[PDB]
Amino acid sequence: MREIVHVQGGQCGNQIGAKFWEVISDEHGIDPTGTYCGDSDLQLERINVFYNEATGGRFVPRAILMDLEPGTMDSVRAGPFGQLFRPDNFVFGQTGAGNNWAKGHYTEGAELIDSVLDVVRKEAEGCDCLQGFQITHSLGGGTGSGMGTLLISKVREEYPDRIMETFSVFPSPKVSDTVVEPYNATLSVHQLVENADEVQVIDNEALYDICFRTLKLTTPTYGDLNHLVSAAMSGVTCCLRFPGQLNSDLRKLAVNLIPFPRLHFFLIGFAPLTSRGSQQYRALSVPELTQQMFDAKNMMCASDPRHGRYLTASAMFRGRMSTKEVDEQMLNVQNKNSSYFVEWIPNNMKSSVCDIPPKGLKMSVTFVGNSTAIQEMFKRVSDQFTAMFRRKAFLHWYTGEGMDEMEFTEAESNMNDLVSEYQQYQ
Amino acid sequence: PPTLPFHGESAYRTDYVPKPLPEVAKPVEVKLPPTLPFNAQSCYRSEY
Ligand SMILES: Nc1nc2c(ncn2[C@@H]2O[C@H](COP(=O)(O)OP(=O)(O)O)[C@@H](O)[C@H]2O)c(=O)[nH]1
Repeated sequence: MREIVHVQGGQCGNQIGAKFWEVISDEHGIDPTGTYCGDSDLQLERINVFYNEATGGRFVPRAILMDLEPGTMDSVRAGPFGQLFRPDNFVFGQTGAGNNWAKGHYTEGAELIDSVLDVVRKEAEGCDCLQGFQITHSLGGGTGSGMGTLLISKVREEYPDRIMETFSVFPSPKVSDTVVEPYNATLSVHQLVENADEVQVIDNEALYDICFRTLKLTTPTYGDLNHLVSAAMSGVTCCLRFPGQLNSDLRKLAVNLIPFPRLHFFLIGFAPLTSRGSQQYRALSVPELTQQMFDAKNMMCASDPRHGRYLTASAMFRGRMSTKEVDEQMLNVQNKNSSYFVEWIPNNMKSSVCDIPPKGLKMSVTFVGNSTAIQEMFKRVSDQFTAMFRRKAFLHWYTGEGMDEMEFTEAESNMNDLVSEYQQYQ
Repeated sequence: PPTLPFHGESAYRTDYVPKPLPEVAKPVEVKLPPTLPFNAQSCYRSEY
């Protein structure tokens, strides 16, 4: 059938994918052990999309966890739902790529990545077809973006028709640590535009805005942030995983969102979201779901869509629902809100219906949107980049191992013309 | 003549005395939320 190979890179990718394998396993009725614990054929029939089978059950995830520092993958192993991964599906690595794109992409990553595509290859042609690759990683970090984006080009050149669907945490400039965030992010987006199919910009800062204002979490930890993203990560791969009235794979999303060859930086929002004691007060009809997923507070990327338009949007619904209540809501947002929707494209939204809701919630929505407002941080990280790069900022730790200065100006140039390409349709 | 007694302690032996060790055996016990029952049906099975 259809198959997804999930590769997680770096501390951020390993910890955000570990929660993903916690919420998929809850959805499929799999213990931390790995046995089924229900009675539902629908919960088990489309399991090969994320789990393999080994003799006496033991449904192992198709996970290729990989890092250059042996500090965060062991934390996945010791935690609950962490023994599911194979011991040889853990590409380790000593020393470390300490916040350097080059220490993951030219040296210290090139030696390890040979073993990484081995583990990828056994979990690629171990089946019959392949829908594509889910790649969680981090642009704001060395070992996350370095061998992260390198792997994006390696598995693209090996399989240049599979869907390269990547969840990346972009460095938002306002409140975030580590100073080399402009150099890692700008260099990694250049590799990410001709080698990835669906880059989902999921910032830490806007996730905090979801936690503080929507959920009203008093102390949102990093597990809270990864719980939100793992929910959006389950909602996009739903129709490969569960039946529905109108189905939509990942290749559906790429065709019905991307008008022109690059143009592939989307914004996600997931929303049965409610305040602390507001579960007794919220409705769960489609109109309140639609009014919530279009709220700018419900963006995982702080790249406010009112400061731009919607080039093409998509909403993959879930749960039991009626088709016209989808359709009239998808049409009413176009008729009422017309300024923040582009004109040269008609009917700027697709919809899908999964008939299997998430666990406990009766209805849910994920909203992947190709918006011409992502250039706000394509300017934000570029202004941070050129403020450093003019008067020769941290570069001796980016030059002595092999990059020349021309790769930095070309990475900023590809950033700049992609800003200009989004500003073309505005 | 008398002989005065010797009162003398060097600083290393005055303030680097073998200290009592801190008392540390405190695990962080974590619960697991029970898995919810799977209330979800196919539409084909629901009307047909
Ligand atoms: N979503 C998420 N973001 C994280 C996590 N850990 C760190 N980050 C973010 O990533 C940035 C640092 O990335 P880093 O861990 O150094 O990446 P790496 O070491 O190269 O793999 C920080 O600004 C954090 O906000 C995590 O577990 N989840």
